[PDB]
Amino acid sequence: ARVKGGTVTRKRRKKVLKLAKGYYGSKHTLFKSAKEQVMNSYYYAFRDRRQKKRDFRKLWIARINAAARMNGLSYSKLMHGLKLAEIDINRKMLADLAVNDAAAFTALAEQAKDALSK
Amino acid sequence: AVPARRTSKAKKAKRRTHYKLTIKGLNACSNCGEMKKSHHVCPACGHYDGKDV
Amino acid sequence: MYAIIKTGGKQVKVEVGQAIYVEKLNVEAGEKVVFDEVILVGGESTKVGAPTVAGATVEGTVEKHGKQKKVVTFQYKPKKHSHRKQGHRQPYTKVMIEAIN
Amino acid sequence: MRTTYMAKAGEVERKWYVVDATDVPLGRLSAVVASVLRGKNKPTFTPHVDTGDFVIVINADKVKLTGKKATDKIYYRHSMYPGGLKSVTAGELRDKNSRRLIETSVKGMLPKNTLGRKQFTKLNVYGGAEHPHAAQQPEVLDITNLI
Amino acid sequence: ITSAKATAKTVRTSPRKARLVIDLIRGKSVADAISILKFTPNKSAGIIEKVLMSAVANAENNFDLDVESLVVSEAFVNEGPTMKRFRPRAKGSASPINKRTSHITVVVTEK
Amino acid sequence: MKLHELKPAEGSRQVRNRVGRGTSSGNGKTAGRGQKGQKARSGGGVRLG
RNA sequence: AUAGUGAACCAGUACCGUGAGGGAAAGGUGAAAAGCACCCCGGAAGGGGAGUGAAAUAGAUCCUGAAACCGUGUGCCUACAACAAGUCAAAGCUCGUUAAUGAGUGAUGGCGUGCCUUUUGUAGAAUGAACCGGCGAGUUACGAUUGCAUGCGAGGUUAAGU
RNA sequence: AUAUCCGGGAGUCAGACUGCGAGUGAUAAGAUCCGUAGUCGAAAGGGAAACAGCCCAGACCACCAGCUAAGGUCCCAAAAU
RNA sequence: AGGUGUAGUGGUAGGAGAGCGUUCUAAGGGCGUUGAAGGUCGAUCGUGAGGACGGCUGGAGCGCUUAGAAGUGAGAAUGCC
Ligand SMILES: [K+]
Ligand SMILES: [K+]
Ligand SMILES: [K+]
Ligand SMILES: [K+]
Ligand SMILES: [K+]
Ligand SMILES: [K+]
Ligand SMILES: [K+]
Ligand SMILES: [K+]
Ligand SMILES: [K+]
Ligand SMILES: [K+]
Ligand SMILES: [Mg+2]
Ligand SMILES: [Mg+2]
Ligand SMILES: [Mg+2]
Ligand SMILES: [Mg+2]
Ligand SMILES: [Mg+2]
Ligand SMILES: [Mg+2]
Ligand SMILES: [Mg+2]
Ligand SMILES: [Mg+2]
Ligand SMILES: [Mg+2]
Ligand SMILES: [Mg+2]
Ligand SMILES: [Mg+2]
Ligand SMILES: [Mg+2]
Ligand SMILES: [Mg+2]
Ligand SMILES: [Mg+2]
Ligand SMILES: [Mg+2]
Ligand SMILES: [Mg+2]
Ligand SMILES: [Mg+2]
Ligand SMILES: [Mg+2]
Ligand SMILES: [Mg+2]
Ligand SMILES: [Mg+2]
Ligand SMILES: [Mg+2]
Ligand SMILES: [Mg+2]
Ligand SMILES: [Mg+2]
Ligand SMILES: [Mg+2]
Ligand SMILES: [Mg+2]
Ligand SMILES: [Mg+2]
Ligand SMILES: [Mg+2]
Ligand SMILES: [Mg+2]
Ligand SMILES: [Mg+2]
Ligand SMILES: [Zn+2]
Repeated sequence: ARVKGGTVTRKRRKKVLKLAKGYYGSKHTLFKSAKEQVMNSYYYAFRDRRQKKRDFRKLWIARINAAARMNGLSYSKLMHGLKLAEIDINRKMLADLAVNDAAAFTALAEQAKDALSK
Repeated sequence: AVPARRTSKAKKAKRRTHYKLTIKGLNACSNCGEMKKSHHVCPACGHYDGKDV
Repeated sequence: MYAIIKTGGKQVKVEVGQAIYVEKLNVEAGEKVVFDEVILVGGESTKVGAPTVAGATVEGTVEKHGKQKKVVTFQYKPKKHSHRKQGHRQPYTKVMIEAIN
Repeated sequence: MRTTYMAKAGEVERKWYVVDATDVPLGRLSAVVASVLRGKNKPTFTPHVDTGDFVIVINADKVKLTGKKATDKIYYRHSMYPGGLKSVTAGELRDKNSRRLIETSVKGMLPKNTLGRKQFTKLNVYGGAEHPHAAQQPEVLDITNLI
Repeated sequence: ITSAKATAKTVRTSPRKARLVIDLIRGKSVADAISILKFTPNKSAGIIEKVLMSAVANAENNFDLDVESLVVSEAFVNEGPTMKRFRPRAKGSASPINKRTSHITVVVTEK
Repeated sequence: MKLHELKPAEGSRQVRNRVGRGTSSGNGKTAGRGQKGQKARSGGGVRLG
């Protein structure tokens, strides 16, 4: 028999337009522009789920570096000293101690400095 | 010379910022009280400067 | 008082009465869970593990198993008439911390 | 757990520091000053928020220029008119506009965006030993071991 | 019970130019609006004024509202249907002409 | 058997392959013909032998 | 009803062409007109009431009424900023859901040159698309051949026709 | 842990650069033509400021976890002023 | 039926496999003026095509299961209207 276009076409395009809500001007309005930008958004979103892991480790290291220097030590020497002392605390936890519990961070720094001397 | 790109809704709206009317110089007629253009004869009562003209 | 525990290939700060979300634990909902890899105990004083605090444990109860909101992986190459779409919902376990020993 | 700390505008207190430029190479002074302005010295550093301190630089006239930089380091600027390239030597800047010399050096070392331009305003440079900012109660920043 | 409306549909005027006049009266008291429209020379003023006066007549005659407190609470111009015409141009070709129409609504409220 | 529960023997019937119905089918766009040349053309191709 | 005849409708008509000839568009109120008496603003058009009706935001351009496009209201943001415009991180503000480690907006920060075609290589200063909607491209018949499947098996099978 | 062989189905017959070995050229060319290896093509990621073909390395996915490669560690900008 | 272990899972042309959705047919089993399809909105589900469930709109038809047949899927043709 004859199968006319029906409603499938509209349904499919409406899904893309919903993904494009909040985009500027025609990019949330017109299907072709919206689909092109949703594709680019997907490309960015996948790439950025990898990049966010890089960015946060970059943030923690910088914060640990600032706290390390306040304890008479560079970031690189502190991580060497913690490794020598068998401390497995990760950079997310160290950065959190650097900001929220400075006394605990100082206790870790002292253990690292002790391990470096030995 | 022809438009290279169609003008967006936002850009068209911005251009029309200054495309508007103004209604300046209306004040009450001293004879009848209806609003009138200053320095013009009142179209309602036909007076001006306190006199029928 | 708080502690840092090693769970799900990661480290989570923990306080009694707080709920954490971790990689799926193979323990039923409502059952007791014990973490035996504690690397730091904090609070008034601080205890540092080398790498684990000696004999410290963190006890909790699995409130619920669930799935995180769906994340889509859509791979395409411009001009190569080629795309791939994949959905994903990462399972998690929500654990209420009840005792830091 | 998404529990990493993030600083907010207004919660972090910004301190005031005085840095002495006397006999300090221009770039090494600027590098340490740039880090203070950005907050890189504090554990609360948050890239999308301004958390750095204020810096007063005194004795900018006595900043050090190694080698032949006094006569051979040239600062070009273009007016954007044809043939509008203007030049001045670092040595001439140090003698006449030492604030510009220090400000230009630090400007290059800050991010080129809204936040970096905002952070640059926290820099105050003076040729000589005295500044008008006693009301802020600035404290000396010793940079001998930082350069 | 508190407002009255009037609409003039398919009015042979440009929606864009009608909106220039409509913008002058939005949020104004009926007495101020009438004065503004009377001294506006633009064509849509006369049309809008009749719609406004029709809305005021609706407010008093149909709903027994106090005319003297009426204000223009809403006013807008919507596009009506476009009459399609053609203008013969040079070198044998024709160019389309849009003869546009307007839907003009004025809402007036007791206060 | 029952008319509401018909089942063919396994492997007796297969689904036809429709070309030019999107890229993910593997026969989208060029419909398996590749790029240009005589064999890409409608009715294209040389006689047998 | 862009299908199906070119033509569901006063179509081989309108319209184009000197002529042969080419050749359209255009269906739907409602169960029933019961197609809005009367009143009000207006010269009228058109509205507002009052009525008819189960419903008139079913009022004749009349079922449903998408999108482009145009406008009104406003929760959040925006006048030192160079931005394929998203994405990741994120305060603040405004909201409360298919109740979900919620929704909208978003200062600020990182990263980031559309889609397609065609190319050794294209963000490409190569091609194509103004936008939205609909329509629009491997089919069928007879034969060849291979895989799979079923029946029968040194056998298998009928064609025309009745 | 593939090889052949038999059969169904193709696509391909414009290649590019880089290293190495030659010719042509002026031991010019992002030149041309072979040989040989790689990458691109048809490969995203990191480095080379940007930069298909170079260096490191092959993305089924989730993580606000760890270790490294090339390359790096004064500020932009992660790490030894 | 599942479990364990190891390994593997970039990709154009192109080959293979397995599915989603559309209209119609048959049988079965159902839903509809106590509101079908369609439209619209929503913070919903699945590994994907896609599938539900609510509110509003709408006013008569339409799902589901198994099998069958197809004018069966559009964003590009300086495509046609
Ligand atoms: K007067
Ligand atoms: K083929
Ligand atoms: K209706
Ligand atoms: K708006
Ligand atoms: K951004
Ligand atoms: K050209
Ligand atoms: K070679
Ligand atoms: K390869
Ligand atoms: K619905
Ligand atoms: K088109
Ligand atoms: Mg279609
Ligand atoms: Mg003529
Ligand atoms: Mg078939
Ligand atoms: Mg393919
Ligand atoms: Mg295509
Ligand atoms: Mg082609
Ligand atoms: Mg070719
Ligand atoms: Mg070919
Ligand atoms: Mg027809
Ligand atoms: Mg229709
Ligand atoms: Mg026709
Ligand atoms: Mg309705
Ligand atoms: Mg209608
Ligand atoms: Mg400025
Ligand atoms: Mg501003
Ligand atoms: Mg070329
Ligand atoms: Mg282009
Ligand atoms: Mg251009
Ligand atoms: Mg064009
Ligand atoms: Mg060459
Ligand atoms: Mg090719
Ligand atoms: Mg690459
Ligand atoms: Mg490319
Ligand atoms: Mg650094
Ligand atoms: Mg050194
Ligand atoms: Mg792989
Ligand atoms: Mg149907
Ligand atoms: Mg079709
Ligand atoms: Mg189209
Ligand atoms: Zn007067």
